[PDB]
Amino acid sequence: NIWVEMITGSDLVKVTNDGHDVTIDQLSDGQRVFLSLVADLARRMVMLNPLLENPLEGRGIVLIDEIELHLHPKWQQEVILNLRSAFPNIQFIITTHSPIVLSTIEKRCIREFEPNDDGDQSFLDSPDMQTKGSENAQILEQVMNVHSTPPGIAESHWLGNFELLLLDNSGELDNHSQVLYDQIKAHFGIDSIELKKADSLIRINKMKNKLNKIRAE
Amino acid sequence: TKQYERKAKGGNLLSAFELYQRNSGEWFEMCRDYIQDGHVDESGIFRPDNAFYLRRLTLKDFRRFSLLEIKLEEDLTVIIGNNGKGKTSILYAIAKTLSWFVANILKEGGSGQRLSEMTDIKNDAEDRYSDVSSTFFFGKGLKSVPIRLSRSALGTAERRDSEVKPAKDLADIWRVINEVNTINLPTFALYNVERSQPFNRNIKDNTG
Amino acid sequence: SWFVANILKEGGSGQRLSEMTDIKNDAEDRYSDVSSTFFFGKGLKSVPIRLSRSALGTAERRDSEVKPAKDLADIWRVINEVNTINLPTFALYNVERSQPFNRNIKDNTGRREERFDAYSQTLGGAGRFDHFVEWYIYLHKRTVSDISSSIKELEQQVNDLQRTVDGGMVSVKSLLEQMKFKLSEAIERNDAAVSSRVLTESVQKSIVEKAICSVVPSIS
Amino acid sequence: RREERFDAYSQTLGGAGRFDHFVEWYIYLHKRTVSDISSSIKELEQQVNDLQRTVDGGMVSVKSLLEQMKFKLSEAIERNDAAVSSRVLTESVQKSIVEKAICSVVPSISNIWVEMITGSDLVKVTNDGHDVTIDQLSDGQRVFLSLVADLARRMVMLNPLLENPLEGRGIVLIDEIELHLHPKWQQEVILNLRSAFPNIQFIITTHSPIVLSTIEKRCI
Amino acid sequence: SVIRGLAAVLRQSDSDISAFLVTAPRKYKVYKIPKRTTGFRVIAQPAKGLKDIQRAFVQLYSLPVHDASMAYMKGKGIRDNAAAHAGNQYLLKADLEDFFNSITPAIFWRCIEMSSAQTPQFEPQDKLFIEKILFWQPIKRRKTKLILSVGAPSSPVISNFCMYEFDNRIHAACKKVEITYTRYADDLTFSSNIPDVLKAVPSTLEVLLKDLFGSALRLNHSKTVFSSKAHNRHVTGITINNEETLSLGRDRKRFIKHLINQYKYGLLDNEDKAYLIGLLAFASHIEPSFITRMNEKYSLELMERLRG
RNA sequence: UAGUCGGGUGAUUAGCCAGACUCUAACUUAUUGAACGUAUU
Ligand SMILES: Nc1ncnc2c1ncn2[C@@H]1O[C@H](COP(=O)(O)OP(=O)(O)O)[C@@H](O)[C@H]1O
Ligand SMILES: [Mg+2]
Repeated sequence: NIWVEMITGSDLVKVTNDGHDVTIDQLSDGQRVFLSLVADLARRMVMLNPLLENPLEGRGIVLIDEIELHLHPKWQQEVILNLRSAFPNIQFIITTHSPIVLSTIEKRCIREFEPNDDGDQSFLDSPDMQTKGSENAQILEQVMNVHSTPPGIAESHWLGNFELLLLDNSGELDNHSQVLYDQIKAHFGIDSIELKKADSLIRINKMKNKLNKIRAE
Repeated sequence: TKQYERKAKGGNLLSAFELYQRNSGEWFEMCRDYIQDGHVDESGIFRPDNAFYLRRLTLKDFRRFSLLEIKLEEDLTVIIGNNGKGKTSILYAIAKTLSWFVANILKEGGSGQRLSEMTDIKNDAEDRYSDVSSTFFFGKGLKSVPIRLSRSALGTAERRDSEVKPAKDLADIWRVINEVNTINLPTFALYNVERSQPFNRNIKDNTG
Repeated sequence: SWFVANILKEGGSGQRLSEMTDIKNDAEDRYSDVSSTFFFGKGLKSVPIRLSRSALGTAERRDSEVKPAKDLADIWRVINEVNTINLPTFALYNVERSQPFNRNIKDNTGRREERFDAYSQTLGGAGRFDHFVEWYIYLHKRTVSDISSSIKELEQQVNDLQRTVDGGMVSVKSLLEQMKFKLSEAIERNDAAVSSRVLTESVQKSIVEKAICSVVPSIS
Repeated sequence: RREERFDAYSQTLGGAGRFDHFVEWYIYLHKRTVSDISSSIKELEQQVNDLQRTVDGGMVSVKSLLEQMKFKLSEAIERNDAAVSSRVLTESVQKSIVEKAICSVVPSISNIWVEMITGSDLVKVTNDGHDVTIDQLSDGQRVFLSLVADLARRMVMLNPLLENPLEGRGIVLIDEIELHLHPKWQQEVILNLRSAFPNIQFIITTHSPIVLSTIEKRCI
Repeated sequence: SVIRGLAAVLRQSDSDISAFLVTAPRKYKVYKIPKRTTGFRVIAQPAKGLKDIQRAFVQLYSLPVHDASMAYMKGKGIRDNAAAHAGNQYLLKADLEDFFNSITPAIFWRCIEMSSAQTPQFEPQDKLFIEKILFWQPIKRRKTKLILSVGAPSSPVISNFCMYEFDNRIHAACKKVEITYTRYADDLTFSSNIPDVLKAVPSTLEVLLKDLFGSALRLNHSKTVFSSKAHNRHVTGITINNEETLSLGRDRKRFIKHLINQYKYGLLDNEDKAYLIGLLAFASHIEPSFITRMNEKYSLELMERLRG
């Protein structure tokens, strides 16, 4: 909710934010900046489209740089849908760094720089992968060329190394593989995704080896 | 003229408007209907018969770009890349172009914005000038509205001219038709990273 | 303002009418005009100027018509550049002229001595009484000082420095060049002052003092 | 005022830094590196000696100039002594430290330097292999450069006795560390900051899971 | 020598030709022609005396012209130009900026010097007269700016000649990669059945233009357009349909039918009637099958009455 | 799906009907001059 109070003796705009009545000055920077964008745009559309039953269905072109600016991931998952629903005839031209935002948008809408461009590329193109409805981890790797784990942390490589060790020792848990397993367990914990993946690798490799022995006999 | 009459009766907006200006009823109504006609779709949303959008953008020796072409979607286009790939540059280029429509809707022969002679020409460009070329669409009666903003580097003797007359011509139609009988007008807005400002309730604008 | 701007600078712009405050609120035509006609002898009986402004979004612009004012101001400017002539004074004194006096008077940068400082803030409404005080003190200091004594002193210093460089002290050549530049500047200013055909500071002082004493009854 | 040690505390808790103060200070450092103060003292000492010889030779007109030059020499020695007395890192070393810090922490920047272009000092950077002005940097690059540059300047000024002044003590607060950063940069930013400023207590806020992937849960 | 040749052709004295040529670059009438939408084009036509000289010059001196040049060529036109591309599925169009006004005496003489095919040899004394014959001085006060004007009768020939070497090189390059190339004045058209070969052509053009003309002649990047059978294809006002045939286009055909229907009911005014007749002549040239269909639709008698 | 091509109908630049096409991807242009088509002779 949003309303004007005059009763203190000065004109104050108030809002109900997360169930609490607050002044605009009490809003977080993220909320205020986003409110400002929508308020301004709505004002202009109302003023310029007096003959439409819904003035927000007017024509125009709106440019927004870094749409995810100050937005929590939760909000990033709704922002484009809400904007397009409120302003259905505007052409939006947007920039983003957010895989979460990209997960809500069709690949045809996306224009993507080649990674090693150096400013001689002639035409921009859409990504190969469909982004709308895709997992964020996939968008990061396939579209944004960013690894799922931070490369400058040693622990980020342990599960990969563990897998390689298993494959090098014909699928058996050797002294070296056991040490690394224990390190993974100690660092990430007993119910970590990483450990479960390691456990899975052990189980599948044991079963593959059993098959191989049966075939040899 | 008979030529303009034929084109106008074929549905060309510019011809209809030219005939209106020379004979200053029928032609006025044509122009106003072109702008105002539309329908409500199955979802209950009003849709103009003649949509307005940016179709294509070309950048030549502009900032990082030696020569770049972008085809835009009618509804939503999202530009992605690492920092320093020129995403902001693209939006700046468009906003400057749109400034020419806004200036001419406000005032006959109004001046839009310009490319910077200090910053906007590519640093290692052999020709020392930059071009921002845009093509806009306004229904099947005005399929192409081409605009070019140009600028030569500081201290170059040869100066490169912008071509903005098509923007002015379209904006004139909106302005003049509106003056006679109210119409709905297009919204143009840019929200860059400067939108993150501290709020002050007290500082009030006395400029209009 | 349009005459002043163009006397000062070729292509100078005067002041424009405001779209917000200057246009009548219920004007059917949605524009405002201020039309003035000036006279300059029998050779130029009519100098028309129009300042105009239209409301936002009107179908037609209303532009100002200022060329005659600019043409006349150009005559004054160009002829003056070749050979010094007398120039017209333009001034506005509003109720703003009633304001307290800051005693704490500013150091002579040297802007107040320039002839066309006479056009500075001339149509602002308050005058610049502070500029008068600075200028008047300046005039006094120059009157008490000897004329070209600094030049004579500088001439003597450049001659002494030239003798030192001729005596084999090459280290002071940089200082000599600086002092020669200062001397040349002083002579040029003196020559420009001489070239500008301007009244002596003593005479200027006298004229102003007499004016003040004549017009202001309590001041003798 | 930018050379004064306690300028490091100017507007430290205002929220923006003072990147403009950095630029001024950095240009200043460059000018002093290209022109050492002792040669100026030696040159000034030589000029004072030459002027003293002229005064001893009977040219009393240059006595005023000698007194001025002696004053300038004394001031230069005092500044040199104060600089000496402050036991401070040389201007060359200070410049080098800051340059290294910036290039190490800011991934797109490989080099930073001051050019004299036309008649004005300009800071230039090699950004993504291309030489550009600061004003040509992207907002993300500039914002991050600003943070690191400002912090490094302050640390150099406040820690003159350390071999590496960036190993000084302090508390730094950063709101929304991921502001304007691409995911690729978010994976490096905390590691780079902690490596460059090892003894600073960082208290930071973030909305980025990519940033959190580089941090231990105890810090969250 | 040029003077003597012209004098002979025009049956005038050497002296009167020479005297006329002294101020020939200024002997142009300037006027405006309305564009089909909003605005005007500015045209500069030489005075009658100068036109005669220009025509005589072109008669006396044959300059080489490439076969890919379709404009201003005897026995060729827009039909031939369009037909060259009708069999190919992919199309590229490029346009040169300020084409005629970009051609200066310097460019002309450079082309003469460079030319491979047998160019006329001019005496140095004649060079000044030739410049005065062929080039217009737009600015009275600036004697140094001479340019070709579209409105002059010599400008077509000179422009085609100046593009001769350009056409040679690009034609040869295109032929190696199975691209069809034609030029109609400032309009360049490229077509192919091979996907993705056309993408390289614009870059090739820029390099070649720079090589031959430096910065004098440039591509209009806003007028570079790719098309295919997925989209509308036209070449110099002629539509190429998906059956690989030349067409007037559906909209023009429907307009003509409208006019014929109006004529059938005696509703066309004389001006519109004359217009209709002219358009049918053009239609007969581009799409004779359309005329056959109209004859079938409207009665041969009606159509003959109209065309008689 | 959309856009495009266009054989037919239709007091006809509309609308409707039929069939087809799809390199990331047409935006229909300019005269009195030049060339081409038609008319005139
Ligand atoms: N005139 C110029 N010449 C060359 N490179 C430039 C010029 N202006 C800006 N750049 C470069 O362009 C980039 C600017 O990025 P920007 O447009 O802000 O894109 P983004 O917002 O994606 O980072 C930087 O890499 C900068 O070095
Ligand atoms: Mg004709």
